[PDB]
Amino acid sequence: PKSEASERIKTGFLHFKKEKYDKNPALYGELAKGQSPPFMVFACSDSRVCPSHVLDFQPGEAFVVRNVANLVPPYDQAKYAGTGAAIEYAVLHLKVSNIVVIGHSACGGIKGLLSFPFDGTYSTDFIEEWVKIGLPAKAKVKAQHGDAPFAELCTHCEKEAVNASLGNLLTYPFVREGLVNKTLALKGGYYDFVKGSFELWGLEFGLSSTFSV
Amino acid sequence: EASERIKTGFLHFKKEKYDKNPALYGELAKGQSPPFMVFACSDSRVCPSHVLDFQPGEAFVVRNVANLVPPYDQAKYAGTGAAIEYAVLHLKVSNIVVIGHSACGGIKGLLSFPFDGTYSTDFIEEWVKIGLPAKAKVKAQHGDAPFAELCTHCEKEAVNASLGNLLTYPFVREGLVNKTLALKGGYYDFVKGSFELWGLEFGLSSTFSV
Amino acid sequence: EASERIKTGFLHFKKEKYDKNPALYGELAKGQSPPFMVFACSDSRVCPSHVLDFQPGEAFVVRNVANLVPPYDQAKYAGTGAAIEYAVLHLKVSNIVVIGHSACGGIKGLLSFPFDGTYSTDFIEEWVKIGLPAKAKVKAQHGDAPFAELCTHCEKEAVNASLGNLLTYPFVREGLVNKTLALKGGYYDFVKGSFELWGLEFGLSSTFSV
Amino acid sequence: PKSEASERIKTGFLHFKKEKYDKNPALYGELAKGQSPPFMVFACSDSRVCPSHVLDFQPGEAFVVRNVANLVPPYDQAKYAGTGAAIEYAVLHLKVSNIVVIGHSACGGIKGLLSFPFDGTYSTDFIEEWVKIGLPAKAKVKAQHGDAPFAELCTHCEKEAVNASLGNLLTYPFVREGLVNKTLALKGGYYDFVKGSFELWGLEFGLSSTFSV
Amino acid sequence: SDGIPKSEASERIKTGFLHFKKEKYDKNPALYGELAKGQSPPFMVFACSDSRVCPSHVLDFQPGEAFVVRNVANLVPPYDQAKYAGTGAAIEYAVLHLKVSNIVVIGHSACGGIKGLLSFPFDGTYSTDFIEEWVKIGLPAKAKVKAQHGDAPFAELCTHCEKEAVNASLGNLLTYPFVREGLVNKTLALKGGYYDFVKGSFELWGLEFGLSSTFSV
Amino acid sequence: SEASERIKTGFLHFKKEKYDKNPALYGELAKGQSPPFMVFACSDSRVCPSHVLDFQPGEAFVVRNVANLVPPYDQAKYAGTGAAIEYAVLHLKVSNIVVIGHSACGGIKGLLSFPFDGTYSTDFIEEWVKIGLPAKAKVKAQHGDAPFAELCTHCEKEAVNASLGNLLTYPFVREGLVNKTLALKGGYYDFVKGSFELWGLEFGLSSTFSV
Amino acid sequence: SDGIPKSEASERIKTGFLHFKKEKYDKNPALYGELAKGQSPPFMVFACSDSRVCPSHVLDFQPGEAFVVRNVANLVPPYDQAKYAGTGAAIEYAVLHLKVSNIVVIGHSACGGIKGLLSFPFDGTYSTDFIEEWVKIGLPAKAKVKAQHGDAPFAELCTHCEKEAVNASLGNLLTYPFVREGLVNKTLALKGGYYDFVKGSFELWGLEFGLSSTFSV
Amino acid sequence: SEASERIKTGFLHFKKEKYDKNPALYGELAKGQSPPFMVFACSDSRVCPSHVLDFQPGEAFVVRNVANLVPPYDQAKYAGTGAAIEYAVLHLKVSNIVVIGHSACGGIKGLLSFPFDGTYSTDFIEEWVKIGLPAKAKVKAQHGDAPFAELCTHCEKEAVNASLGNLLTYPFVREGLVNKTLALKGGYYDFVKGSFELWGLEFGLSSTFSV
Ligand SMILES: [Cl-]
Ligand SMILES: [Cl-]
Ligand SMILES: [Cl-]
Ligand SMILES: [Cl-]
Ligand SMILES: [Cl-]
Ligand SMILES: [Cl-]
Ligand SMILES: [Cl-]
Ligand SMILES: [Cl-]
Ligand SMILES: [Cu+2]
Ligand SMILES: [Cu+2]
Ligand SMILES: [Cu+2]
Ligand SMILES: [Cu+2]
Ligand SMILES: [Zn+2]
Ligand SMILES: [Zn+2]
Ligand SMILES: [Zn+2]
Ligand SMILES: [Zn+2]
Ligand SMILES: [Zn+2]
Ligand SMILES: [Zn+2]
Ligand SMILES: [Zn+2]
Ligand SMILES: [Zn+2]
Repeated sequence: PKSEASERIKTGFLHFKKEKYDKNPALYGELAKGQSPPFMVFACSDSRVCPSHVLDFQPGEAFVVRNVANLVPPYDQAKYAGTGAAIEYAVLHLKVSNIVVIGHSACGGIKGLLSFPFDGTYSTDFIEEWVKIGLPAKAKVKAQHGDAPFAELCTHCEKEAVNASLGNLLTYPFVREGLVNKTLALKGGYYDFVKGSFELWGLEFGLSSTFSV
Repeated sequence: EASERIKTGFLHFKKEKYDKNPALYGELAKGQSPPFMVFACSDSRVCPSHVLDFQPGEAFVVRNVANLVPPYDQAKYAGTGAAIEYAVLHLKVSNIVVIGHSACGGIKGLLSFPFDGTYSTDFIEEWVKIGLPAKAKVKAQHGDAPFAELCTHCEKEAVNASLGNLLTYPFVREGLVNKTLALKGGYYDFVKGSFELWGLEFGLSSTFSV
Repeated sequence: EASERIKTGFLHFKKEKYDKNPALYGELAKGQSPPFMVFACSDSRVCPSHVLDFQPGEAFVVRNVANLVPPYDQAKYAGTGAAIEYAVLHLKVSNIVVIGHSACGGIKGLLSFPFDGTYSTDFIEEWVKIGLPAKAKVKAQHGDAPFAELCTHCEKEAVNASLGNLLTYPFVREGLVNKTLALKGGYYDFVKGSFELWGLEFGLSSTFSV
Repeated sequence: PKSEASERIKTGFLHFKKEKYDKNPALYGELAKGQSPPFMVFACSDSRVCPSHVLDFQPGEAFVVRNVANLVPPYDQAKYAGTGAAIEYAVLHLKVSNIVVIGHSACGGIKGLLSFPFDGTYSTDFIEEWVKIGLPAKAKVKAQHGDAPFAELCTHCEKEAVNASLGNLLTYPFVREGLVNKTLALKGGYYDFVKGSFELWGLEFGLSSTFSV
Repeated sequence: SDGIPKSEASERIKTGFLHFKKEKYDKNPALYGELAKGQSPPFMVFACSDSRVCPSHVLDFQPGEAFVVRNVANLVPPYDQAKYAGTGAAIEYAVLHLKVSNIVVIGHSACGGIKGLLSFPFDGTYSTDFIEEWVKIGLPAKAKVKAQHGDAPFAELCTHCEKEAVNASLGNLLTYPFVREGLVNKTLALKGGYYDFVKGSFELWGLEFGLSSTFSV
Repeated sequence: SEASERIKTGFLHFKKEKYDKNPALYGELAKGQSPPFMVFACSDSRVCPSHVLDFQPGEAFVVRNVANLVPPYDQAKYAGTGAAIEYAVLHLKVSNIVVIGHSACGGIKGLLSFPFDGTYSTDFIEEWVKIGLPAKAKVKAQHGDAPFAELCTHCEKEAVNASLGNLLTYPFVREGLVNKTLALKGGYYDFVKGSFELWGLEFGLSSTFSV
Repeated sequence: SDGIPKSEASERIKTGFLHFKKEKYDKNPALYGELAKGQSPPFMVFACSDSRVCPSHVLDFQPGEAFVVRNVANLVPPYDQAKYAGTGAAIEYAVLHLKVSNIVVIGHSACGGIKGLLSFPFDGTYSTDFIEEWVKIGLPAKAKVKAQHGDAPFAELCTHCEKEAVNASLGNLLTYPFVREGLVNKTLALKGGYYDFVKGSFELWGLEFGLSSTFSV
Repeated sequence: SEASERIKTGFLHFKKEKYDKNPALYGELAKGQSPPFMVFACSDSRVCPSHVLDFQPGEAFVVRNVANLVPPYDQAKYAGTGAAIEYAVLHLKVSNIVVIGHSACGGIKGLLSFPFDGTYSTDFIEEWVKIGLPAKAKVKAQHGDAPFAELCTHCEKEAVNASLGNLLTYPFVREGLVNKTLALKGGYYDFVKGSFELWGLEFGLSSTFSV
């Protein structure tokens, strides 16, 4: 009498071990020495949006962070050491050259962001505390498309929130410095597993000659 | 350039998976009910979906530096607490597995940093300080053990600390007591290509009321 | 005045106890080996030695506001951690009982204070914030319950939170796993003159290593 | 098959309930309404020194704090909220009129204070961290009685440390204010359960006319 | 002056004001009647205190057009309420109260401040009360120039540093949250300029900033 | 870009109308500057000192900031201002420092309306204009009951007197005054009425006795 | 002066110094030769700036005896590195560097500062630039006196407050850790004094501080 | 108590030798004070101004502090100093403010030896004497190579000039100087050589033109 879950784990790793790990001694021979991913990714915890899947990332390719609604809070050593550490490690230690915040269709996190009043009353332990990061995004979307159906509405808010997060990335000095030296780039993505579509946008950043006389 | 890597890669998944399983994703798109919640490190070399061959819809994944789970704190650790509260009380997962791994950069730091009042990072030390109880233990039970050994002990014991922290969340304890939730610790050694798993038992029983 | 209260009182104990048990204290004076470690509130109305009729040498007692046990933190909670580490690893106690009690001033505060960023005390709120997970739970499961009820739920659930915090100490977990240590929560209701006790089960078991 | 410990607890409370609680309905009838102890006591956790015993304190008499080596750390909201809260509650909420720090013979805490090097190397998780509060006391005693036998030595250090703690009480504004308004008094005690003796000293504090011309 | 002394400076000031009054103020009653009520400059300019580079003249700015900050080496330090409040107050007032739409930082040829930045060792010893303390804001630009053009002749170093310093200031404008919100909201644009009065030229550049989709496959 | 264009246009106009038509002048200015004036003036877009006093290139070393304020000597907090005074006074060796205030100054308006009671509602503005608190205190003590508009005019002028006082906290400023190589003046430009007032400051030190 | 003007103030200063030089300095070569090398005053004194209460005269203090602080109402504010650094620097220098053994705070009769403390409302409105701000240090003493002697006549209020203020300052000396360590180590003693120049009297009191056994039964 | 005794003795001596022997004088002083001087002097036990300048009761309103420093006007940080100047100048209406520095001043020695490089090793001393940084900067620039003892003398005198400059940041001080109802002077007492130097400060404002 075994644990279904435990077994499910065992059989999964076994599959990985023989089909992947073993059939690629070259790869894991190096990966065992260190990592050097060019990407750092923020994706939702949501079971349906594994980043390694949707974008077919191979091992050693992307340093990943997954949290409720793929939110990137602003720089704060007392309230957001978790996020700050991942960003600081990825950008300054692994030297990623890209940061991508990926939002997705039907996000329960975003949906709660829209549904919660944020009028000083909380019905959750941490959820509201955490989704508040996207309030700006919610204000914008709600003010702009105030009469848009919730279904549509959420879609707008899922996308805006990525920009908000992107906006928050700029509160980190080492992120800004990365953009200045052009050793870093920031991008936003949107996965709609319903229509099975993907949208990718980015941040234009750099100086440009205007004229000389 | 990298924007292409991103298109091609998504195109691959589009045809090779999203399509080749219309009845699959056609269902996923309708909602989610994963039985697992996984805590794994952000290291690009240990994507849980790769290491445990998870399929979309199976696990709600939280990935952070050194796969740490801080104790209950609404002021300092909302990120974590939010995921736990969501997976447990909303998605209704049945398991929470904290997976540590060999050659963890996060744990390596925890080991080198002195935590004597001086900090040389903006966030890194603040974060991995969560694992200090594990560092304290290992250094007291395996102080004269080779560094490589120390790291493994700390990585595994760090998982244990995180399992203990999971027990500071009322709704995690409640789910354990109702046997609707199970806690597990894992350890992936991508060097020797091995994997360990262990279970945690937590229960409460009334003794008497005079 | 009060200096007298102190002399007379000590004189009483001198003859009425210290002497009337020469073979008793003659032994105590040689060392201590208490089987219990008790966490009870500083309230003058609940001295554990009175409520559970403990005799000198039976229990290593830690008394603080609202009998709270914060999680492992060498920077903010050395007082607690030191007592636990001493009782567990040095005196070798077998049990750790956290005793909450009715009409707890400490818990009452925890309930009234908003913990919304504003503080009106120097230490009081900082301290009882430890019990927030308990406040969160009770307010979500018994929000429309009469205040008196709420307090009792919070007092008992605060004990549970503290039991969970005890599990963030590696050496407490280790002792539990070796079955050399047991965790218990108690609740003294000096109003109706009743007492509850409950036990906590914690264990770890290996599952597999491929 | 019952738990010895559990049973020991049950029988203890039962004894209390019938012999004490019941045979004093007057007392607990009031005590159930609130408390108002005139004392606040700092005693060692040590099983052999229950304050309620040694000084025969009755319920409602003393607000107690027990910790390793009955140490009173100085005012610090980040490192010592535990101590600060007890002192703040006792002094400002219960209005105690006395604070007594009681040291005792053969204190493992003090003994460790003396035995530990405190040279930047720690062999404990919290013990050394916590007993350091008494370093001043240790310096004094050690410098003064450097050649005193450890047995004797410890005794000196157990007593000095109380003064150190007493010294730390003065770092709390509300304690100082209490002494200024004379609504509070500070005392030190030493219990020697070996010879079964008790020493009580206090803090002289107040203004006194010197002369008028 | 028949024995009575005269202050050249006071007289110069009086002559100048009367000239402005006659040739400009009095000849533009519409303009000045409107400016008397408020200002809505579309530009905020940072230029050097140097007496040869008055933005008014060089870019022909008219009264009401440019909210101007002038200091040694036209430097923009990073956000610091304790050390750089004058700079921060100017940007905060311009961006949030006057709602300017452009912030232009202009460096120039033969800048004495940039020359000091390059001439000073910044080796732990100072020989000025404030000059070194201030131009240290440009150390990062000095480093870049020293690395990229380490063998170049001093004068060439200066020109390079004068321009790179402008870039370092633009970088520092990004440490101001209200500036970032402006770029994000597309209500603000940042620009760098360079005035060579030796040759008689002006170079202008800008900061590209903004989201732009790459694909929706 | 409408803005880059405005900038493009402006320079070309300067180039042919001023620059190319004064080769002798720009030829000497290319070699260095020796302006007789250092001028502090508000950043306000309506009070450019070049225009108001018709200063020509090479005549005035200019500092412009919010409310034309001069903080007292402080290498830790007011390096920007100190660095300009030091450069002007010791290196370019200006002979005059003129602090010019003006009608309807927003900085002074803020100074007069902010409470300065512990709470701040700005990130830097209040912090900066606090420099003017002594002028606010004087005005309120002597004209406290006056309508706000008058209080603004009084405060704008006293704030210049406060800055002149702060210049005297720079040792090299005191020394130039003592040596008669430097002069200090305050100015007030009213762009509503279209007027200008100038006043001078006298400062000296004299040995009395040594016994 | 035959037409040449003379400064009374400068002359008063010169006359006074020459007098001190002749009658004191020159007549105490031993004393002054020793003071020229260092000072070791056993007292630190706080007295009012009031021109009528110079501690030198009133307590006949000789040069080298008392490190003195004089300010409005002889007030000792509590420890504050940001608001009260002058007071803190004097106590720190006296206690830790000069190692004085006594700190004496002396109040006095008809103190203008204490009169203002009592006359001012402290109702949210100020009418002074600094006077109210400073004497607010004595608000606690004003409260005590107003409570204990609320019906007394104004003058009586002042005398009470002048003395109580001294006590509030003694209380504030206790907010200084180095002062507390001194009392504890018995290397420092605190005293309050009161000088009535109307009647011609002096009252002195001290702070009792120290551990003292009660029993060893 | 040896100390209370010393204090007891001293007063009685004052009582019969000065107080009782000058009934006319103390009788008027009991009615109020109108000292023509306000004096800032060091707290140092060797430089009591009453002794050094032989000031009699009723002649000088005195402020004594570490290094006889006068910070600039700041109601938030330097209320103690500001309150004394305001009382002396506006209420007692003193006619002179004299700032007196002295040989071998410990405060100046600290000023010259502390680094003021971000780290402090005192709780208040460095904080307070930083007021003198401009004098330290001047001295180092003009006498930087001098032996420490000379640097101390130079800095002690320039520190008085710095305080005189800070007095000019009090509006009511500028106004008394302008109105000729107040005079400012610096002094230096050398108790090693036994000498005294006095110097005066001249300050004024004059209307130049209004057009
Ligand atoms: Cl976070
Ligand atoms: Cl977190
Ligand atoms: Cl604690
Ligand atoms: Cl504590
Ligand atoms: Cl600045
Ligand atoms: Cl500045
Ligand atoms: Cl002060
Ligand atoms: Cl002050
Ligand atoms: Cu993944
Ligand atoms: Cu007890
Ligand atoms: Cu201009
Ligand atoms: Cu004196
Ligand atoms: Zn989602
Ligand atoms: Zn890792
Ligand atoms: Zn309680
Ligand atoms: Zn003990
Ligand atoms: Zn320049
Ligand atoms: Zn203005
Ligand atoms: Zn007085
Ligand atoms: Zn001195």
